[PDB]
Amino acid sequence: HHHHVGTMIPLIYHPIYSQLDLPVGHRYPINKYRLLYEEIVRQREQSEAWQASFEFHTPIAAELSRITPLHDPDYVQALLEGRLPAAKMRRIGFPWSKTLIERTLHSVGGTCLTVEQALQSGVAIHLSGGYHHAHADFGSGFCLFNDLAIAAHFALSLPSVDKVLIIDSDVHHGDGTATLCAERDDIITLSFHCDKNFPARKPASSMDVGFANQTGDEEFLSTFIQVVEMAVNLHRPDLILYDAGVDIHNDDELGYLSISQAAIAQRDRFMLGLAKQESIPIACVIGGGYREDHAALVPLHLELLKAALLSAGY
Ligand SMILES: CCCCCCCCCC(=O)O
Ligand SMILES: [K+]
Ligand SMILES: [K+]
Ligand SMILES: [K+]
Ligand SMILES: [K+]
Ligand SMILES: [K+]
Ligand code: NA
Ligand SMILES: [Zn+2]
Repeated sequence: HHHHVGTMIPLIYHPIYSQLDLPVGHRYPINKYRLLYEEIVRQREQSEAWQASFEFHTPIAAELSRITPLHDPDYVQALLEGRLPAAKMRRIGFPWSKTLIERTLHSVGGTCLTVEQALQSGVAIHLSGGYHHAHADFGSGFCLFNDLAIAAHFALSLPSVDKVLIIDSDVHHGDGTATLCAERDDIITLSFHCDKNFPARKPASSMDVGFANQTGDEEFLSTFIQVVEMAVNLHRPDLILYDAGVDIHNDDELGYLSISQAAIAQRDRFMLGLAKQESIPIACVIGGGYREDHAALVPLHLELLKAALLSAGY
């Protein structure tokens, strides 16, 4: 820790993240997690800087006591037992399986580990997470349990953390996070999103910033930068949870924004740079992204790690 000149960047990953078997043609790009992992492994083999600056951590599955402070026990139990009503499971958008549940529990564990590591090192990245469409008593939009809200509540149980700011830059409104955190004064929610993307009903975050279809780089970046700087100053958080979803990209198959890969890079560089400048721990999740070829998401997500490498210089 003090042995390192510069900052070591924990990366939290579990092989179960892409182990879920989905039908060909399923909307969800399940293999992106493994593909991103494998790219990072190649980067580490080919670069001393990548090798020296990143280290992998494996999470343990979250215990139920981590999840029921946020989620209704009856909802949780229905999912654990494989008896959630069919229409509600279809709204989540996956077939039920034991592996789905196992994966979700590990990933929730993973976002929590990312918080622990960010507190220790300043910055940590979860190679999954961002399940912002899960509410207390129901799931939706590929989200069963809301890792961001769970991790924020968990963080507040730690001595150093009295205020958490969740900054959600995935193209979709963070509706589940908004409803979960509405009554918690110590968790502030900020969402940037495309108005015409899911969900149609957008319960209020602490602050919501909506964009028109085909919004471009300059508008998006200027707004994101200035709003985030203000939110950090206003709330003085002890921890930032940052959802770096790449479904804002121009070529995303669901999102309606026109953001370039270079602007994704600048977003990430600004966000990580500001956290380091202000000495605020930042726990990142990679969030969404929709491409039929799951590998096409890899370079977009990799920009988050390229940002972290650059900020990780002494
Ligand atoms: C089986 C893994 C599913 C991961 C879900 C990631 C976030 C979905 C919602 C979004 O794109 O806004
Ligand atoms: K798979
Ligand atoms: K605390
Ligand atoms: K969002
Ligand atoms: K709140
Ligand atoms: K798009
Ligand atoms: Na709220
Ligand atoms: Zn999204």
